[PDB]
Order: sequence, then structure tokens, then C-alpha cells
Amino acid sequence: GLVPRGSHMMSTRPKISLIVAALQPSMGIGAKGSLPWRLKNEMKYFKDVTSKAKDGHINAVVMGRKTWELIPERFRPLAGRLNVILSRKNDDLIDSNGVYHFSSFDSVMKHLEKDSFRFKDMPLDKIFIIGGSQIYNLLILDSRVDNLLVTQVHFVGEDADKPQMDTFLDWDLSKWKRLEHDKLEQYVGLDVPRGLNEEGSYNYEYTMWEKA
Ligand SMILES: NC(=O)C1=CN([C@@H]2O[C@H](COP(=O)(O)OP(=O)(O)OC[C@H]3O[C@@H](n4cnc5c(N)ncnc54)[C@H](OP(=O)(O)O)[C@@H]3O)[C@@H](O)[C@H]2O)C=CC1
Repeated sequence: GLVPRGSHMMSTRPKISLIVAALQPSMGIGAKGSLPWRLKNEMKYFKDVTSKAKDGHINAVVMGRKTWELIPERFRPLAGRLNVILSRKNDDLIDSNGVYHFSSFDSVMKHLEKDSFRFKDMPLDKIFIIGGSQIYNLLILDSRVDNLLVTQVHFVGEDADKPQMDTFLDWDLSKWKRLEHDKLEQYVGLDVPRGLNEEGSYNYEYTMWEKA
């Protein structure tokens, strides 16, 4: 935080991550309004990563309206995190549980900046964009996104049984560069398994990318 020297701001400005699982090779991120894989350890990774903040800080999760509707009521808002829901019909309100119902990523970022990136008298550490496909494909083009946390998902059943995806991440690889595993662990603040994790007909690898 602040020091007697007067040289440091109270907190660093929060990094923005887009966290997503994408099917190889064509970056499929949805099928028929859902997702064809259900990976228990990957869902735990999402919980652990989005919840892990440096001491005295909290993280934010930013999601589209349709994804908010698919979180079970008893688990909303996602505990231990600033929840932001995007809908163009929202009225830019912060409700009785501290949930931000905002009309655009621009509007919520403007508000957070006005508040010195603080919430419930906690500074923000990381802001995670958590989906769904429409919000991912809008915000992956936003210059404020600092990194991608991509779970690379591989189908390892028979070729004919691979799920047919119908929504894909608008990810231009020329704009991004994969980092080594130590950088991923240092960013997320956790010990993360390296390599291909196995569950059923899928394997999956945790990766991090920054801008080229
Ligand atoms: N691969 C992965 O890791 C993940 C994939 N998914 C997949 O995502 C899919 C669902 O995603 P989707 O249906 O696209 O729903 P989203 O969660 O992306 O929410 C879509 C809604 O966001 C609002 N919206 C759209 N553009 C804007 C904007 N510019 N500013 C503000 N609000 C906006 C709209 O509601 P309004 O009209 O009210 O503005 C729209 O209906 C499912 O297939 C799910 O499995 C979800 C999570 C993780």
C-alpha cells in the first residue's frame, strides 16, 4: 500500500484476464448453448484461479447475462468475488449484495476507475472475463485485456464421436504469445499441474498468453 516515501499508489491497477476452455484445433467454445465436456478438475481450477487474490484484495468476475442465468441460484453471486453481469438493458446498479448489473464493459470499467478500483473497501487484484461466447468474442478484441488463460481441450475418443461445436473463440494467434508454465503459476498464485490432464474422452492443458 502507501508508504512514507509517497512513491507508491495504494494498489496496482488490476490486470484483466479472459479465462476460457477451447477445443482443439478450431477453438470451439460452445455447442447448442452448452458445452460438451464436463471437467471436474478444470471447474475447480476456475474456482481456485478466479478466487485467488493477493492479501487484502479481491478479484472480479465479469459475465454476460445468459451465463449469469446458468449459475445455480444458491451459488450466485459467485462467492468471494466481485460479480459483474453485462446486459444492454441493465441500469448500471450495484445491488444489496454488491452485485454490479451494468450495461457494458465500458460503463463498469468507468465506474471502477472512478472508485479507484476498490470494492467493499478492498482493492481489486484481477478482473476475469468468464464468458459466455458473446461476451468472450466482444471482449477478446478489447485492448484492455492483458492476458488469456486458455484451457486447451483435446477430444481423445474416436474421430467420428468428436462433438460438433457451433461457436468459436475469435482468437487471432498473431496478436498473442504463449508464456511458460512458471509465468502462469506466478500470475494465478497457485500450483498448477503441468501437461495433459485426463478426464474421460478429453485431455486438457492449462495455458497463459499475453499480447505480442
Ligand atoms: N468455453 C468456455 O469456457 C465457456 C463457454 N461458455 C458457453 O457460452 C455459451 C453461452 O454464451 P452466450 O449465449 O453467448 O451468452 P453470454 O453469457 O455471452 O451473454 C449473452 C448476453 O450478453 C448480453 N450482451 C451482448 N452484447 C453485449 C454488449 N455489447 N454489452 C453488454 N451486454 C451485452 C446480451 O444480453 P442483452 O440483450 O440483455 O444485452 C446477450 O444476450 C454456452 O454455449 C456456454 O457453454 C460459457 C462459459 C465458459
